[PDB]
Amino acid sequence: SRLNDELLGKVVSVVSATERTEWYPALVISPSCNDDITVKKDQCLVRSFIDSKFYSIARKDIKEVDILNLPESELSTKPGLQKASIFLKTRVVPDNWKMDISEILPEEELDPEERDNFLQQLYKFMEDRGTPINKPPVLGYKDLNLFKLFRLVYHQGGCDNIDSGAVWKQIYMDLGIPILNSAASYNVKTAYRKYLYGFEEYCRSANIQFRTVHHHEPKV
Repeated sequence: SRLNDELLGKVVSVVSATERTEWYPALVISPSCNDDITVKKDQCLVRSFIDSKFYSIARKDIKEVDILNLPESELSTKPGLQKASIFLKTRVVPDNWKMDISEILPEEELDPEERDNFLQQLYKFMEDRGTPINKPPVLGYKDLNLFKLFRLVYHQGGCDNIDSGAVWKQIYMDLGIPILNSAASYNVKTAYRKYLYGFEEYCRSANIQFRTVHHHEPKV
């Protein structure tokens, strides 16, 4: 856990639990993204590039703190390791960390592709963590625009930087919900904590960023 902090966001090589000679590539992420797994000292929370699942691992199972300089023969028959190498170099999130946009189910979003990317990653993350999104989330008796909420909270400094119910009330208004009662502030805070806070912690510690939220590519 101080070990977790030292290795945060690294793509690492993990000894397999079922075969002491095999290994798998994994991404070190914040324990704050998963409430259902506990992480002690000299343990790390990782997400597997093989099965997309989360595991708490001890220092003895960290074969390498990186996947650098591996031989071409190693990658030739290891699609998980190819995907992990792409993640390290260019931050392309693997397909198996994404849910199909159809299994989840653009006029206002400036980057509707990035919005879909965001949603596919959030839904797969939520499933793999064990808090899957079964019903379309709702806020103010209307489907919740998850990407927009994420953006609004980011521009306020992230969930943990929000110190006022009045900030949350204005986020609720900035979502375009037309009727505000006295519970609006508490309702959007609670909805954020339920659907997005874990994903915020995960993406930040994973070094995953979205266009039109974290950065801008005007000439793309």
